[PDB]
Amino acid sequence: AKTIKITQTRSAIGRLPKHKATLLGLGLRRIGHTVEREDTPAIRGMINAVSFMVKVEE
Amino acid sequence: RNGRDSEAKRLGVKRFGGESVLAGSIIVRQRGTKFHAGANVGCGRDHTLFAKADGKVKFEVKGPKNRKFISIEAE
Amino acid sequence: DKKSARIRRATRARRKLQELGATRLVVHRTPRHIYAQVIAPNGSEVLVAASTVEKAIAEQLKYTGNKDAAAAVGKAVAERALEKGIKDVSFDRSGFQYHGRVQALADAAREAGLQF
Amino acid sequence: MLQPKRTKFRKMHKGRNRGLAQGTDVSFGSFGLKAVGRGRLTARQIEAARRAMTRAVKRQGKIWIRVFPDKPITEKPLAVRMGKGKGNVEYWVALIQPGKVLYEMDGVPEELAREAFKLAAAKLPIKTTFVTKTVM
Amino acid sequence: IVISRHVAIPDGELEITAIRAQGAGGQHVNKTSTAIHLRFDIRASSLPEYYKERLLAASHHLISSDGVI
Amino acid sequence: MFTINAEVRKEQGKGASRRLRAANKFPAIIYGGKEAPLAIELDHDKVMNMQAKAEFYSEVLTIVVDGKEIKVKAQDVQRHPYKPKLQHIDFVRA
RNA sequence: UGCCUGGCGGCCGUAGCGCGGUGGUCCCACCUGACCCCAUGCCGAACUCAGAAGUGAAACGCCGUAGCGCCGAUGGUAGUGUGGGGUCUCCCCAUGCGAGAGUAGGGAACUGCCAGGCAU
RNA sequence: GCUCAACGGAUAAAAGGUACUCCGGGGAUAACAGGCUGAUACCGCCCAAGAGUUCAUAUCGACGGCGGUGUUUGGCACCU
RNA sequence: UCCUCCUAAAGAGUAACGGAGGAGCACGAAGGUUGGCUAAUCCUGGUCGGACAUCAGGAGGUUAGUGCAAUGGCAUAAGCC
RNA sequence: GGUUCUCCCCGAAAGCUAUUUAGGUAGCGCCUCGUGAAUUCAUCUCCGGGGGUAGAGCACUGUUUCGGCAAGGGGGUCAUCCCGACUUACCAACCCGAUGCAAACUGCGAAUACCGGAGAAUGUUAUCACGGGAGACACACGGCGGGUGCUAACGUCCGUCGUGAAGAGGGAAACAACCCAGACCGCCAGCUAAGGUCCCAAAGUCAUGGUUAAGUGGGAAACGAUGUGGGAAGGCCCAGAC
Ligand SMILES: [Mg+2]
Ligand SMILES: [Mg+2]
Ligand SMILES: [Mg+2]
Ligand SMILES: [Mg+2]
Ligand SMILES: [Mg+2]
Ligand SMILES: [Mg+2]
Ligand SMILES: [Mg+2]
Ligand SMILES: [Mg+2]
Ligand SMILES: [Mg+2]
Ligand SMILES: [Mg+2]
Ligand SMILES: [Mg+2]
Ligand SMILES: [Mg+2]
Ligand SMILES: [Mg+2]
Ligand SMILES: [Mg+2]
Ligand SMILES: [Mg+2]
Ligand SMILES: [Mg+2]
Ligand SMILES: [Mg+2]
Ligand SMILES: [Mg+2]
Ligand SMILES: [Mg+2]
Ligand SMILES: [Mg+2]
Ligand SMILES: [Mg+2]
Ligand SMILES: [Mg+2]
Ligand SMILES: [Mg+2]
Ligand SMILES: [Mg+2]
Ligand SMILES: [Mg+2]
Ligand SMILES: [Mg+2]
Ligand SMILES: [Mg+2]
Ligand SMILES: [Mg+2]
Ligand SMILES: [Mg+2]
Ligand SMILES: [Mg+2]
Ligand SMILES: [Mg+2]
Ligand SMILES: [Mg+2]
Ligand SMILES: [Mg+2]
Ligand SMILES: [Mg+2]
Ligand SMILES: [Mg+2]
Ligand code: NA
Repeated sequence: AKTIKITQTRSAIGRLPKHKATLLGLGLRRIGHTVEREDTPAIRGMINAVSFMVKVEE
Repeated sequence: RNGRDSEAKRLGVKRFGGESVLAGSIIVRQRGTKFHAGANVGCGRDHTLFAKADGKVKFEVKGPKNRKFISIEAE
Repeated sequence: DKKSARIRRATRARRKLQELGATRLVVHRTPRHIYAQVIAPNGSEVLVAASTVEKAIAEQLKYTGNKDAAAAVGKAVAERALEKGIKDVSFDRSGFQYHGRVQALADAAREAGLQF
Repeated sequence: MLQPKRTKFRKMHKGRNRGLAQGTDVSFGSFGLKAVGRGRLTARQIEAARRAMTRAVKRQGKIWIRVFPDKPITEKPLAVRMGKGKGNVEYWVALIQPGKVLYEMDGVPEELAREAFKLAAAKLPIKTTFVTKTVM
Repeated sequence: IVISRHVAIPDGELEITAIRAQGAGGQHVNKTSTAIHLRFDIRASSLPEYYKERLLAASHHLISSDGVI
Repeated sequence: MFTINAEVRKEQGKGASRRLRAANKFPAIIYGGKEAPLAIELDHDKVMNMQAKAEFYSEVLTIVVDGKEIKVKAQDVQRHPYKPKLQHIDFVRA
């Protein structure tokens, strides 16, 4: 229902393949890229998986 | 002296719990009966546990010796 | 001892029957009063149990604990099973060697309808 | 020279020395010499420390060595190429984690205790201290 | 390092240098110092008498005329 | 009778307890009986002085929490491996 | 409906072992006898048969008993995934998971079906 | 019917020398030298048993420990 | 060349001129099946007979065995008849 | 060894197995092109899974310390003859208690990873099958788990990730592999990352508290010392201490 806005703040270069796939599963492409996603527990876990390179404004 | 070995056998649990199978599809390869032959599961001379009915695998700790059994529930 | 020895003699065939999933007929001989039962594959409830300890079979026999009383018990469980629709069973020695009273019971029940 | 009388295998892996220690509280004697550092104690080191300790006091007192080497360390002979198999057992060491009480002692006043334990710790490659036996 | 069950050498009285060998060997024996040249003073070593004395009262090609081996 | 002030451990776990022990306190647990055991944070220097006496464990203690006073006996103590420090103490109620 | 007992189980030690006590109407057990059905690598010990004269002594069931066994918190510790940092063959920090041992304690099993005896 | 065991077996059937040597390559790989390392080598320091007529530390230092240098022989094979 | 363990990081796999062993078979019964059975050790006795045979009881509870290495199994025994 | 005009798109491997094979090659793994097809695939959450690693532990296999103990043993009290009492001044199995250790120990046991199922979001189908074309099988450093080595190496050999290879730009003076970061092209436009803000040299002689006397900063150990800052307690002491 309620959506949430997520941006990328670090490079996905030296990152593990899990984190590459996680950023893809968020839809982020660039640093500073921002997307808007349904605020589901799956998404919140997908965020706290890469909580080091993503900034959230719920 | 040293230096020898033997090609690995690829033992193990090929099908885990909650895992649909076909009939005869092998579940566990092993040396001993570490995992015991439950219902709808055979035990080849290799002590290889295989399916006897298209179902879903299940691991249990049946018995007074707590030895692990492997049933297959035709679910 | 005696009891657990016979019980471990039985465990093999008992578990093999529990594997095959057959409605198994069980026999518990005893120096007096041979008993019999018929238990479903799940093994937590019986369907027929006609043993000398029932006063219906008590008087009608000389001594509970001979092959003749055993034959009467076999016929009794057979009749009650064919009443309960159970055509065939699988015999369980229950550790008792299929020789004397148990064989008498088994031959009796066999000739009395049960296809074991 | 401490040594495993009839061990099972002659050579064993190098392994690591991570973690803290278990022989941590003074168990037998009135006081002891805990290890603050981390490393190995060759049998020669344990022997020299025990001698420097049992001589500082006279035959008075009693000493417990709460360490035993039980790890064969191998070295290749001098001037050899690499490979051709593992080396040859040359000494035995006990891996010491911070907290392992190396030597316990009883029967002497704490003066002699501290003095002997300092004379001993001078012969060890690993930081040590002085601990008292505690209760509850 | 040791001679008898009693007398031994503490290596603090025995200096060794690595010099070049002789004879054949190629471009190795040229550079590489692979021969050992051992010197050992007796008059001023921790050896007993009847060892210092017995050496200095001998004529062996290893013993230099100055009591050094 | 050693009186020991205290405070309820706001958040508990390894990380919080390490922050605690870095803040010159340390955790302890009051259990024994039927009430829920009390998770306690409590100052380190005071208590490390107190435990130095051979009576600290033989006698009873008065833990103070929200005005409440608990008579306890120190059942078990987790000491630091090599430092003269305490990591944890099992205060058994009564 | 209550108790006792037997068979078959579920469950696999919070269920086992021990110590003390108790049980013989039914049951069970020990028991009697054995030319025989059958039986011993010798033995009617066991297995088997024909019976109950006698005893619960052993055995087994039941009751109590913590002396072990066993179960076992809560915290703390250990370890660790991911990010960061150090004083880097070892760690620390932010976070997520989080034991093991030990401690408090729990603990003298629970249970379905059928059958029998007793009370009813 | 094969220790085709060099065991996916090149033939049924095959050992050496070359400093008289030759060709194609390689610093993929040795000898010298440089390199990284510092076991070894050398040098210094800590402890102090003892020796030093008594007195450990004028001088020496056991059993042990901590380093430095990059003189040796090594290790690796990074340059040629 | 093949087998067993470890290295090997709790799926599989995984290298070293790494760490420890083995095989190139045996068996027509050492296989099938039915019935039956249950070890090592120690203690106490007991002809030689002893520390240690065989006999009995007990404790023990599989610490035995598994035709041959190691691992994994193995009391319904895969162990013994 | 050399292999010659241009642009656009994707873009690896230095691995497994076998090889008189090791610097070659072949299948496969990895790339590409074409077709076909399914939530086919990945990530997150939940659910079902088996382990025996880290850790731990010592019932097992060993190993180790201390103590209690004691069958036995061996001396005398012995001739106190069939038989046993004491002691051993001593020697100690087994067992018990307390302490550690293990790659080839496990009555315990994670995190992760992996397998399977479902659930939405997102991803240019990210997937699998076949067909055309290959290249490649000399890998390196760094992190993490290790063997080996000397808990040596820009050493070596494995597992896994990243990077270089095949990736330029900024930082670390200079410095393939480290940190930040993925260059389509142009701009005398802006915000930031690592890293920095006195001068070389863009940006703070910035603000508040502190510390350091060493140019520590801007190399290093055991160890040694009234160096100095702090914290917590103590000992003695105006029954006037040091
Ligand atoms: Mg943490
Ligand atoms: Mg009676
Ligand atoms: Mg009898
Ligand atoms: Mg009785
Ligand atoms: Mg636990
Ligand atoms: Mg009912
Ligand atoms: Mg071959
Ligand atoms: Mg060939
Ligand atoms: Mg000539
Ligand atoms: Mg040439
Ligand atoms: Mg060239
Ligand atoms: Mg060279
Ligand atoms: Mg080179
Ligand atoms: Mg190389
Ligand atoms: Mg050069
Ligand atoms: Mg594995
Ligand atoms: Mg794995
Ligand atoms: Mg066989
Ligand atoms: Mg059988
Ligand atoms: Mg067989
Ligand atoms: Mg690989
Ligand atoms: Mg471990
Ligand atoms: Mg190749
Ligand atoms: Mg290669
Ligand atoms: Mg490494
Ligand atoms: Mg290239
Ligand atoms: Mg770059
Ligand atoms: Mg650059
Ligand atoms: Mg640059
Ligand atoms: Mg630099
Ligand atoms: Mg980056
Ligand atoms: Mg651009
Ligand atoms: Mg700006
Ligand atoms: Mg400027
Ligand atoms: Mg400086
Ligand atoms: Na204590």
